Amino acid sequence: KELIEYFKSQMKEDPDMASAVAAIRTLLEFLKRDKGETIQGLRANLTSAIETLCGVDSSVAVSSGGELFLRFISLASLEYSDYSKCKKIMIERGELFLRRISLSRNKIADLCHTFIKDGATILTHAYSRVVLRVLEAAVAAKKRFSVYVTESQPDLSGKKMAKALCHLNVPVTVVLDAAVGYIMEKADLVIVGAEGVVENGGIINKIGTNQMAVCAKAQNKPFYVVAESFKFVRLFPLNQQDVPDKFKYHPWVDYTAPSLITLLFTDLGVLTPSAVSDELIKLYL
Amino acid sequence: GSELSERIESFVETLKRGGGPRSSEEMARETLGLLRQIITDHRWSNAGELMELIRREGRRMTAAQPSETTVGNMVRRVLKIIREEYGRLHGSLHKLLEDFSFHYAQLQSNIIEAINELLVELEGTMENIAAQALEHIDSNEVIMTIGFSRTVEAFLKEAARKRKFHVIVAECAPFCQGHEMAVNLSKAGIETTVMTDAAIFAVMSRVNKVIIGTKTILANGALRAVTGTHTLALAAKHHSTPLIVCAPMFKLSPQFPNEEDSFHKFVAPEEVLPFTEGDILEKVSVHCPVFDYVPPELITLFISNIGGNAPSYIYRLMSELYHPDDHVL
Amino acid sequence: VPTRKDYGSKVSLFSHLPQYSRQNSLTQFMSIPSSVIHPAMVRLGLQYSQGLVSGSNARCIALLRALQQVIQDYTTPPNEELSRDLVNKLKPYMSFLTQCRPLSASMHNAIKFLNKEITSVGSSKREEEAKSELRAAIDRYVQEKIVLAAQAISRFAYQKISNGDVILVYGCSSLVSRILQEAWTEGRRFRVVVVDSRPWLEGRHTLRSLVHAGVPASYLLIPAASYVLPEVSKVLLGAHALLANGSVMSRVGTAQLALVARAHNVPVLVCCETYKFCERVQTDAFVSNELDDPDDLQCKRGEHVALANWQNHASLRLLNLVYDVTPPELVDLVITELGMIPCSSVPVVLRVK
Repeated sequence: KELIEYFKSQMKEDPDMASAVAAIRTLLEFLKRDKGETIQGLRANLTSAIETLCGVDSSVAVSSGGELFLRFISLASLEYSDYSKCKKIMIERGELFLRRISLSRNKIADLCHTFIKDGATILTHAYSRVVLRVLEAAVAAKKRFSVYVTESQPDLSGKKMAKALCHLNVPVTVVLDAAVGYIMEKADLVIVGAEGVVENGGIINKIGTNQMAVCAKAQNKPFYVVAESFKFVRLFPLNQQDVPDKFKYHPWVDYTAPSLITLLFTDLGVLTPSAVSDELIKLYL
Repeated sequence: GSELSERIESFVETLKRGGGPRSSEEMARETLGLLRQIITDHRWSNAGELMELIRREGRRMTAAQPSETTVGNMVRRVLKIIREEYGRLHGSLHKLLEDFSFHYAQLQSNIIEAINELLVELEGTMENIAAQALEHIDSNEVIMTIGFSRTVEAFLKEAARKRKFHVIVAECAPFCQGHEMAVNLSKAGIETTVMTDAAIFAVMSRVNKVIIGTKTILANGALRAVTGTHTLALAAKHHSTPLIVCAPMFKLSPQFPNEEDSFHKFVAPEEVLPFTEGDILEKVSVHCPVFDYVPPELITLFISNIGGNAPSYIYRLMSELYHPDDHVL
Repeated sequence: VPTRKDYGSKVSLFSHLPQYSRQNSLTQFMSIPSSVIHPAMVRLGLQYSQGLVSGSNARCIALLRALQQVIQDYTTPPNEELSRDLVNKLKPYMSFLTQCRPLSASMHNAIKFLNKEITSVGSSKREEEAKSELRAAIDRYVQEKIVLAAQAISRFAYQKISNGDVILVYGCSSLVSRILQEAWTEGRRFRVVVVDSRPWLEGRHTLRSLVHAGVPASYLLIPAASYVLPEVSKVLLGAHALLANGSVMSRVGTAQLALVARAHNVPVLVCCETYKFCERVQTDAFVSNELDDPDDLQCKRGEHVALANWQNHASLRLLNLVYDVTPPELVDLVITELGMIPCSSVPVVLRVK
């Protein structure tokens, strides 16, 4: 088809860009193709596309972006119940939404880079563009710090993060996945990216994040999390088993409770683990 | 007129040199009166010029004393009032899925009316907070406090007329201000006791409740209290005892623990180590922090003029009080 | 109507709460055709005192039906508006009901809503129309906040219950029983563990209801909860009220159960309606609680009662607590008709209503 190809094309011009933003761009672009003038036909065709896209890419971010797009179309449906000017106004609002989501990363970096002090040691788990941007803005602010990255045994992405950080002239250091407890005392704060924010405040991240959060809680170490707004998902896992199996697939993801998180840096502002629930309730997604 | 300028300069100088109004209520009242005066006798037509003028003056007042956040709170409150009144006369995730150059006529009068309403509410906050004393205090109860706070003093002495309890007061080492509070409480027959900070944990096994006052409330529900409150909260959390904070709405600042080192106010070491020690003062490094940081996780409840609430809802009060664009000021 | 006299010696820590006896009722000093108090309110107070209606929603439903009857039977006097007359006339009835038995949070919220609605009636509208509108508002409120809210909470909790689960319930709550019965009828295959406590022994109600429904159930007392939790997979609890600080006010044996559950690493869930969300705050059960009849502590063990005559000993006290409060740090999820929300989102829902 065209959905698969367009998704892969948007993923390929810029590797940097996340999967959910690319999926939202593909959905809005396919919205221009729509010929049916009935609302359930538009709804079902687009929902089919979002499920197929989610099948292609097993990630929580893609599903979150799809859920947000359907909720935004439902609001634009409660506009007038028209689907005559509704498609037009919806396209404009969607373009505005895309431009706004583009600046999310810069807003998160400019808001989170202030919590890093000169001479402090940072502890990161895996590669993430958001934490990389935060660190680049901190070093851009005439700051000096040391970073410890976990190798991320499932896929050697921690080494990629360390390479991209050492390229910015920062004394990075790679540690073993089993050494997260040995270097926890030599870290002043922990900053990691989140793949998806659950209803209560927890985060769905790489398999090696919950144990690090546990060690941080055991040593009173600030555990900060950086994530965008399009990663908010209406899930409520009670333990490591309540997480959907489609997101885990040696699992590739785990859930972290909000009691182990100190603060959250999102494009909407710096928030606590409980404010995200209020935001999700306000959206009624 | 230059009288406004003379008043602004005097206010900035008195805040930067030493402390001004002793009570926080008087500080907020003085700030609100100065803001109302700046609004009344000044050349402003549009909302943007007035807001920028207030922003520059408030920035100056805050730079004069950064630990005095009650003034930044009043400036931000006045800014929010101006924005709301301008939107009333001119016309998140759910939201996401502005010029101030129009010049009206009755904007100044209603701004002043709103400021007077805020003043009357500021005046009534003390009784509104003190009225909730019997809901948390019981007979033959033991209460522990630290320092000297008018809000906590009223909260405690308002329930002594109908309940009988034992109050423990821990003095502050740099400025022993708890003695005055203990004396004022004993003057009303509450069976008060005075002690040092070193015996906080040693005596915190027979305590049943803790009620304290703060200087400002941060955004994530943490406090900037006098030195010694962090240890009190730690002891409370170790013994799983509720820690109540009686603070009005004007003690709420829209900032998270972003900053570093300039959080606490450092005064001369004369209070900690006297000047008559000898030559060891050239080698010994003495530090005297007045305030400290108390995380939100160690707090249990916040008794305000609009009723008690949990720290996990203070963010909403922030969204309700201040505008996100006026956080930096 | 005279004061409801107390019974027995109260405890030193609960010396500010009333302590009554079920044998001595307050309807003894009243006229047989009740003149000052409405007959419906008299019967309701008698049922509350005798323990015939024991439950948060059963009490609220009975109170609302009695109020409907009173409004149907009440005619407004002349030279006065009805909007204030009905509130002033209902005040002593509420006083009498409180004298019979302390009111619950559900009853308080219902009375507040009814007073607001009565005050909202205009002075120009007629009497029959206003009475009909009040009766209809009462019925729609019951339908929306009790029956439809219970269906929405059961529909939301059905996804949390899975096959092979071991759910642990406590006390008697109609919402939990309905949730379990609907999950069992929808095809889920699990087993419930019923925990009970003295002296009410109301868990047997849910036990028999589940046996009648066909769900495999177990029964045991609360001191042995630490023995059955290792095999328990979920803990479903009912709540009578949710304070503004997120703390859960429910039956006395809930906070201890939640504490033991967290120690055994078992996720705890709470089911409550939005009309039971109280705006007040409390940190522990000492400053505000309810002391039931102390003679319920007496037990026939062996051939003699050790507490047969407890009042002879002036040093012996009998404490019979009813409600208790749980901190938000021991509650994992809260189920409501709005959706599954954490416990630290209780004020946000209070915001929207």
